[PDB]
Parts: sequence; structure tokens; C-alpha cells
Amino acid sequence: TSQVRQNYHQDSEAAINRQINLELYASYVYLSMSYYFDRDDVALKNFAKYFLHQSHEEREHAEKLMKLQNQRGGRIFLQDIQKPDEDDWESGLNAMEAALHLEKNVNQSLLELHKLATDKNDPHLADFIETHYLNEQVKAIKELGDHVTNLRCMGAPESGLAEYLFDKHTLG
Amino acid sequence: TSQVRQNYHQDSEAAINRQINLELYASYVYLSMSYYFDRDDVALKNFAKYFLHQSHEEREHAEKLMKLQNQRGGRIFLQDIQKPDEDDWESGLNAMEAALHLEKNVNQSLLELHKLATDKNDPHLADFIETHYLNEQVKAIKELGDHVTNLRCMGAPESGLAEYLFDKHTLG
Amino acid sequence: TSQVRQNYHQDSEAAINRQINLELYASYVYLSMSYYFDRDDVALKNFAKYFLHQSHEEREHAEKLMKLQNQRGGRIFLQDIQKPDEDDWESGLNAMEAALHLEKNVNQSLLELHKLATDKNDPHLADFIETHYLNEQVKAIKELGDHVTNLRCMGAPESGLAEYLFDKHTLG
Amino acid sequence: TSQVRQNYHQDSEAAINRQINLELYASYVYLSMSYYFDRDDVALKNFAKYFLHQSHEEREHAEKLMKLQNQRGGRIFLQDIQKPDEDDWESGLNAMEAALHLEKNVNQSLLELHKLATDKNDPHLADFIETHYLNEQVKAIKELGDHVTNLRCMGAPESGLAEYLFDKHTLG
Ligand SMILES: [Ca+2]
Ligand SMILES: [Ca+2]
Ligand SMILES: [Ca+2]
Ligand SMILES: [Ca+2]
Ligand SMILES: [Ca+2]
Ligand SMILES: [Ca+2]
Ligand SMILES: [Fe+3]
Ligand SMILES: [Fe+3]
Ligand SMILES: [Fe+3]
Ligand SMILES: [Fe+3]
Ligand SMILES: [Fe+3]
Ligand SMILES: [Fe+3]
Ligand SMILES: [Fe+3]
Ligand SMILES: [Fe+3]
Repeated sequence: TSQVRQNYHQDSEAAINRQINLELYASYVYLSMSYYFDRDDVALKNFAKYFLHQSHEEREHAEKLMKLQNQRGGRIFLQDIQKPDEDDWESGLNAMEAALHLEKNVNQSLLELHKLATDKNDPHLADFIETHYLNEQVKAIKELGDHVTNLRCMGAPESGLAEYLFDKHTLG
Repeated sequence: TSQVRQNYHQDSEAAINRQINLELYASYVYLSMSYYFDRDDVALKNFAKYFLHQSHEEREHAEKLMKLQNQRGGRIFLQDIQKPDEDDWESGLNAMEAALHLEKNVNQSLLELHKLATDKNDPHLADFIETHYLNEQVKAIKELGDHVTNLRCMGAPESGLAEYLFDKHTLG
Repeated sequence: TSQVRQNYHQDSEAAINRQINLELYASYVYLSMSYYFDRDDVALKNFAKYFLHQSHEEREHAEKLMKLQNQRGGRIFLQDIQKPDEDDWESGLNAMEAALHLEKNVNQSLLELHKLATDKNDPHLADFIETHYLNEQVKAIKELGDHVTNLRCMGAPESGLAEYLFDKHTLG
Repeated sequence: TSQVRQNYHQDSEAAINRQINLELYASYVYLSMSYYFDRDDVALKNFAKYFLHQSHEEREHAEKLMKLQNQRGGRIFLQDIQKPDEDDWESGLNAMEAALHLEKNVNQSLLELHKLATDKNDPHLADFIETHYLNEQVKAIKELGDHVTNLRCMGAPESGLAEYLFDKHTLG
């Protein structure tokens, strides 16, 4: 149907649409986390900044997947963006752990998208996933794990002083 | 009860949560339009840029309303962002017309929020709506109307030459 | 009658005079708190700086209300500035809590001034209150609530280590 | 017998020589199109410049492939660069269509080279093809499609004005 489409399986196009939805959902979760930390009864402003930045970055990765869909002659098909599963994120340690899990899920779905690209012999799609998503997911997961470890060693969440100082020193 | 809450009725808290979801919906619609215009068989780069900037601006307003919710002692409650009821926006003129109607609906809902706010003797929320949304939406609807009028006067949608030149001279 | 007076009822003139005295009272309380934190047996320099700046800001608002009184054709009538009902503010957390309540009271009195202003069909005074006081007091109360929340979460007032570090990392 | 040769299959060597020829040919086609638009009876200056830049870039791609052949220890075997199919390219839209077809063909043989390379477990050759050729081809095809779409929507080739305005706005 598209004059530019070449070597671009319809499974790959649907999988790209689903991945776009996933990146937008991650962006939504991060947004809710961020403004949770903006509440006057939490007031961890750098946690808020950190999560809001990650939310904009997930939105950027969704926009790049939409660009990629148009680049391949695919056609973008958007779904509802589900609300996050929680509205109260308990603590900075618990937010960081939910984000760790969220990035692990996103990575796993990216790895399935890669294996689909490879078994459909679409090396452009495989290398796009590699170059723009795979190492970024690994760096994100490593950094979240670092934060989780530090918060836990400092005595979070029972130690609110721990979360305050982490907000000041690591997220500052 | 919040330690900062003062003169913030529950109706306006809920209407703010609804307005947050509405502004997130608006940016979703603009994002869909933007990448429709990035398709290989549409290829109007400045229409795409225009709607992507509108998208980001709507997201910034949603975040501003979240900030106000937290500022007022309210609780942010996020619901699903409904997918745009359209996939193919047909043309630049039709996209501008749909944006005009979207913004008009957002505007009347903002006025209903303001009417509720002044009904409940909450002058900070009313002036906030005024200050940060009312004239912004008026200018936005006026701009979109100008865009619609120009594209129509130029021969859109029958002549793709009109849409091409509007994309270059106005959206450029 | 003034040569410039127009649509300035006597109730709002008197309420402006009362608000002038209230804002002078607020700055007096902040000044007392500031130098409490300068005592040799308290010695939290940035708490002191913070409350002295709040004091000067309240004095600037009192002077702004005086300027508005003169602008509207009214007569400034000054009454005694009542001494703060406390000498010893006990701790940084308790000082922040007292400031939170002070500002909350000032805010509801500002809303009563606005309600009177819109009762009397005086839209300039109402928008002036909005513009120059309503969102300022909202931001102030939110900031003080954040401060209270952090100091509490950090272990104040039991651990003077929390107050020391808050003084360094947040008020610094 | 190359002292540097390692994991470089004789089929990979030959396929690289064929790709070198194909890129020099793409360069020749672009050169012929560019000087067709420099004709006094066509005289579309920016079409000319665009296709000259495409020709210089295609020959840089050829030289990168020759350098790759040497890095891997294979041997450059060059062949005739065939003259293009057409001397007269008819119009700007027809030229853009021929360019789109030509680049889709270059892309198909690049994908075949990647399949060969991964069939021979030559991951260096694969990743080289990926990062220096495959996304550049995907972007080139997307861009030519966009151009064709605009020429068509504007009413080319029947409207000489459409191609004039496209020359001035998109290509200038
Ligand atoms: Ca790769
Ligand atoms: Ca429809
Ligand atoms: Ca006492
Ligand atoms: Ca020949
Ligand atoms: Ca690879
Ligand atoms: Ca280019
Ligand atoms: Fe991501
Ligand atoms: Fe991510
Ligand atoms: Fe808006
Ligand atoms: Fe808007
Ligand atoms: Fe004040
Ligand atoms: Fe104040
Ligand atoms: Fe090439
Ligand atoms: Fe090329």
C-alpha cells in the first residue's frame, strides 16, 4: 500500500504499535510518580524531577517509534493509555522498585520485538531496536538498581532521613 | 486532611482531575495528528512540527494542573487517556478543523471549571484558570480559526498545492 | 472625598487597613522567629536567614497594601502591631508549623477581603488581591508544608541532626 | 592470502565488490539526473543541486565499501559503471520516482548482503552494513517517497508551476 515499505512484516508493524503503547504507558507511570513526589506530604523535589525527566524521555522513545513506523511504510495505530496500577507510590524506594520492574518489562518486550525482527529477517528493525533502545534500557535498569541498593543500605523507607539525603545527594 | 488545604472544595478537586485527563487527551490527539502528517503519503513536515509542539504544550498544561492540584492540597487521580477517535486525519485542513473543535470543547470545559470555582467562593482557583488557561485557549482557538480560513481560502482540500504552500509559508 | 476615589466602598477601605496591620504583624512574628534561631543556644543560621527574608517580604506586602490604599483614594489608618504571642519558638519544626498556621490565617483573611470586594462590585480590588496575594500565599503555604513534612520525615524534633541538615541542605 | 584476513568468506568478498559497483552506478544515475535538470529546457536549479549531492554521497558510499574491502583483507575488483537507463528524465516527479525505485533496489541488495554476512557468521560485516548503510537507505527511501508524494499532490508533472515551487521551497 505504501511506496516506501520494504521487507517490513505486518507482525513487525503490529509489534511496533504495541511497543509505542508500552512506551507511552511507561511515560504515564513516571508522570504519576513524579507528581506524587510533588505532594506537600512527601516533598521530595529531586525525586519528582528525576521521574519527570524519565517521563519525558519515555515519551521521546514513543515518538521515535512512531517515526520509525512511518519510516518503514507501516501505519501507526494508537490504543488507550491505561492508567497506572497505583496512585500512591508509598516511598522513594518503592517508586524506584516499581520503576525497576517497569523497565524490566519494557526491556523484555523490546527483546521479543528484536527476536521477531530477526526471525522475520529485518536487520534494519533489529539494529534500530539495538541502537536506540537496548543499551538505553540496560543503562536505565542498572541505574535504577543502583538507586534501589543505595536507598536500602541507607535505611529507607523506615528512614525518611535516608530518602531526604538521597534526594539531596544522588538526585541533586 | 492536608496541612496546606484551604478553601478547596471536593467538586473542584475532581474537576481538576478531569481537566488533567482532558489535557492529556488533547496532547494525545495532537501527537496522533503530528505523526499522521509525517507519513510518507502525506509528508507535510511543518504541519507535523506544528501539531507536535501543540502536543507538548498540552502536556505542559496537564502537568501545570497536576502542580496546582498538589499546591492546593488535593489528590491527583489519573484515569485512562482515551485514544483519539480517528487514525487518519485526511488532510491538513481537516486536521486544523478537528483541532479547532477539540480546543473549543476544552475551552468550554475550562469555563465550567471556572464557573464551579466562583460558585464555591474559591478566587485563587478562578484567577489561576483565568491567568493560565482562559486567554491561552482564546488565542489558540483564534489561531486555529485563522489557519482554517487560510487553507480554505487557498483552495484546500481540493488542491494539495494550497496545503503544501500553507505548510511552507505559514507553518514555516 | 478624594479626587481619585471611585468605586471604593468604606468596608473594603477598613479591611485594607486591617490587612495592613495583619501583614505588619506577620513580619513581626517572622522577625522574632529569625532572631530566635540566631540565639547562641539554637544557632541555625539558615533558619534565621529564611525567617528574616520572610519578614522583609511581609513588610513589602504591607507597604504594597498601603500603596493600594493611597491609589484608591482611601485613608491609611495604622493601629498597634501586636507583639508575637511567643518568645521562644522551641525548634525549627515548631517555627515552621507556626509559620504555616500564621500564613493560613492570613490567607483566609485575604479571601474574606476578596469576598467583600466582589460583594461590593469592586473588580480592580478583587483582581489586585488575586494577582498580588492569592497565588503568593498559596505558594507560601505549600512551601511551608513541604518544610514541615521534610523536618518531620527526617526525625525532627527529637534529633537535632535532622534540623541541622535541613538547615544546611534545604535552607542553604 | 591476506595477513589481515579473518572470518571473511570468499562470497562476502565478491558481494562487497558487487555492492561497490552498485553504489558507483547509483552515483552515475544521480549525476545524469542532475545535469538533466541543468538543461536550458528544464532549468530546475535545485533539482540539479539535489541530485548532484546525492551523486557525491553515493560515491562516498562506494569508497567506504572499497575501504571496508581492504580492511577485511579482500581484494577490490572493479567493473564497468553502466550508463543509466535514461538520458532524458522527463520531469521532476518522474526523476524522483526513478530515484525511489533505484534506492529500493540498492536497499534490497544491501539486505541480501546482510543476510549473506550473517549466514557466514561475519558479525563485523553485518554490523558495518547495518550502521553505515541500512538506516541511511531507509531515510533515503522515506525522503524520496515524501518528495514524490508532494510532487504528486501539487499536480506534477502537468503543472510546471508545481515543480517550480517545489524546486524553490523543498529543494532550495
Ligand atoms: Ca547492531
Ligand atoms: Ca472516522
Ligand atoms: Ca507559649
Ligand atoms: Ca552498457
Ligand atoms: Ca546484528
Ligand atoms: Ca537528505
Ligand atoms: Fe523506553
Ligand atoms: Fe525506558
Ligand atoms: Fe490547552
Ligand atoms: Fe490548548
Ligand atoms: Fe503575606
Ligand atoms: Fe505570606
Ligand atoms: Fe547509497
Ligand atoms: Fe542512497
